[PDB]
This record gives sequence, structure tokens and C-alpha cells, in this order.
Amino acid sequence: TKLKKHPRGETEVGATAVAFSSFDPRLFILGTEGGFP
Amino acid sequence: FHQSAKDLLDQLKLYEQEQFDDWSRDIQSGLSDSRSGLCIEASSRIMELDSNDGLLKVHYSDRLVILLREVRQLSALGFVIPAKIQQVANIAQKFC
Repeated sequence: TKLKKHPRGETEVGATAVAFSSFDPRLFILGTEGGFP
Repeated sequence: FHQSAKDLLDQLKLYEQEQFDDWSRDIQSGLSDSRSGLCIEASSRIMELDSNDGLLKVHYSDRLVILLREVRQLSALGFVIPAKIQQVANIAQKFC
């Protein structure tokens, strides 16, 4: 399971899609609803 | 150009705010009117519907997800959520 910037407040980090780089299992981007990747 | 385009832009800004104001008012009114009044998880009202289609009459039936989406929308868009909604939203979490 937790990405939250300034937890316990107006922080609801939801995303619509995620992509992962073939380069490395631990690199990926979250398509946040906020709009800023 | 500026005259026309600016007048249009201002109208667009007004459009958004008007739609928002209505949204906010209706949510605050609905909560204060008929949802703050001890909404409970009433059991299935079977006898009312003589078809075995037990009507689980609960104010929270739809409202739970509506409130969660409502606060998500306002938060993402950089709007202030009046306390009244934040309070019932935290309650909604417990029911969920």
C-alpha cells in the first residue's frame, strides 16, 4: 500500500492512469486528477 | 478585438461562478434541510413493497458517493469546502 503530499488535509491523491518505464521497474508516472503529473 | 474578446472572457468567468454558486447552495441546503436529521441505516422495508423487493431505505444510499465526489471535485479545483460538507463527509466515511 501511499503517496500523499501534506497528509490529513486537502490531500486526496487520485489518478486516472499509470505508466511504467521499461527502463526500470521503479520508475512510473501517476496521472493525477489534480492535473499535474 | 480586445473589446469583443474581453467581454466574452468576462461572460465566461461569470458563467462558471454562477454554476458553482448554485452547486454550493444546493448542497448546503440539502444537508441542512433533510440529511442532518438523524439519517440512519434503516433495515429493508419489505412489507411496504409487496414483491419481496426489500427497499433498504437509507438517506446515505446515494449520498455517500455523491459527497465523496463532491469534495474531490472542489478540492481538486481549488475551492473552499464549507465546514458543513466536511463534517458530513467525515461521517460518510464511517458509513461507507
